[PDB]
Amino acid sequence: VEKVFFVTSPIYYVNAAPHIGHVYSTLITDVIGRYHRVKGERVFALTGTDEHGQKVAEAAKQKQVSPYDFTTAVAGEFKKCFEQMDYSIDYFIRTTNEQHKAVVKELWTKLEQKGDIYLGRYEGWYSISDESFLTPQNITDGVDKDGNPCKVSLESGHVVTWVSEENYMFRLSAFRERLLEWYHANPGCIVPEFRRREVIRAVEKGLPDLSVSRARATLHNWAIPVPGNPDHCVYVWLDALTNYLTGSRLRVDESGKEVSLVDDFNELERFPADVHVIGKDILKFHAIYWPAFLLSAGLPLPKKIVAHGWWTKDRKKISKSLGNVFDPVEKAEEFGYDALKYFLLRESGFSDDGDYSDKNMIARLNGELADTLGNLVMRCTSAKINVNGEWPSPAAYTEEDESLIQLIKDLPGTADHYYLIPDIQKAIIAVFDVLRAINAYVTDMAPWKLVKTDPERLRTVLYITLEGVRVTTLLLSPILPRKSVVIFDMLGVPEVHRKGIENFEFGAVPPGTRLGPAVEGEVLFSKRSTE
Ligand code: MET
Repeated sequence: VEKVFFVTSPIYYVNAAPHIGHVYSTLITDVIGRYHRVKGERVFALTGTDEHGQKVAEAAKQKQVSPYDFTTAVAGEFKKCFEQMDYSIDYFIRTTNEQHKAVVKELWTKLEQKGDIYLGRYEGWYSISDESFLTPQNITDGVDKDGNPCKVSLESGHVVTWVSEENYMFRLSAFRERLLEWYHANPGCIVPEFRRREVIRAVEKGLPDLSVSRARATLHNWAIPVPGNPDHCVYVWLDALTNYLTGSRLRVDESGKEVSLVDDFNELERFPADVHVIGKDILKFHAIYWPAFLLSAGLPLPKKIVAHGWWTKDRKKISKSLGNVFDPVEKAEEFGYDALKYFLLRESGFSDDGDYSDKNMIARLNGELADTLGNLVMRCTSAKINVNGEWPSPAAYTEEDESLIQLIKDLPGTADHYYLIPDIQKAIIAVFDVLRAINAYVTDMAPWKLVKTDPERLRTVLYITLEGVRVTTLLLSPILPRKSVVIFDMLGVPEVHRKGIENFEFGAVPPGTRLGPAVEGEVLFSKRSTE
């Protein structure tokens, strides 16, 4: 199936300003998208904002402002932040969009016509802040904003409230067996593996039916009305999840503005998502509810859901009220955009709750980006070493030459598999393992001495080094999109050879290609003061 590769981030609540969690999720989405574009594939990468619900409307009220104005402003803060982060996302969706509402109504009607929605009751706990229904086993005792006894979510720690309401219910219980068939038949469909096992164990135990509407009053009328019943509003999560379907059906103009909603998803060849990127906090919605809605509606299911962990800073929770902030724009202005991206993607795997510190950030910047990558680029482009400023024609390869060539040839296959899991950390580590071997080869060969001693031998060492740098940089370009261009410029790699699987091959750039011009004080990654 040749198709548009469709990758998504969650759409974020607009109750507060964007922070590291949103930036991270969208980064991962962006990297996956970029990698597939460099493979030469059609890509549609989607992100946005989740703007309805009690959470958002009550946040708007605290600030004493209309929900229309509040959501528009905060959505604007998200757009600005992502523009500043220099992502390459194809569309930013908002759930207040009029075409999104039409798609939600359409999906609801499908579910209803399928016979999977009935009028019932929910009587139980609810976390407004997570917009999540909870069983008694998922709450415990805690303290409220006044310091008084209350109940709180075991999963999030936020305050829970008891809801008793006549609600439209989705027959989620009837999808147990089909969901288990889906997990078993596609054992790569949830990453990482231990989260897949978590989902299966939960669904094995049994699923209750799910409330998919609420009384309009309790939502402060900030939601999508239920088709055919104006007293009810659609559950914010059914509304939210549907953004993936809406996005798959929007034709977007050059300005990034939506201009048209197609009737059928096949028209645009995006749906279903190849990868949904999410935080672990919202796994049940994506791995249980969403596929259940899709099965009911007769829509195809996503290929992969990847769920990552939560960041801390200096081994403590990130929080403004606690005095431990982590502003990614600020840190990117301080250490560099590509460098911060690298750190976030290298420091932690999706299994882990990563930790940022300035100490570790500086260590990775100095050790990997500067000492390993940058130093190598300067060596093979130095006029002291590469005296003719060009890709030389290699002479015969020794066994040591060939062991390195083999590593370079194997790298694209290895990195590719890792990018497709996806496991971005392992893709990076694999590339840097090859960079370290190129460095050690260079140190071993001492090309600087070969200038005087054996110019022929130098041609060989230089060519292998240049090509190793080109291939590694190509595979890092989704992670260091700005710096990869600087490197290719320095190497004089023609535009055409900067993407496409043809250029994963060793030897794509011919001997005789000239290096890019030099600039006196130019430095690729400047080391930062250790303190
Ligand atoms: C359909 S993804 C919705 C995610 C939700 N708005 C959140 O921030 O957790």
